[PDB]
Amino acid sequence: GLSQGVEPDIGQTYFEESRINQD
Repeated sequence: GLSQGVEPDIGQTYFEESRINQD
């Protein structure tokens, strides 16, 4: 994994989940 998610992958992160934001 690469970012925050449901499914932990390697290291400490999960998926590269599509976290698009503004505010």
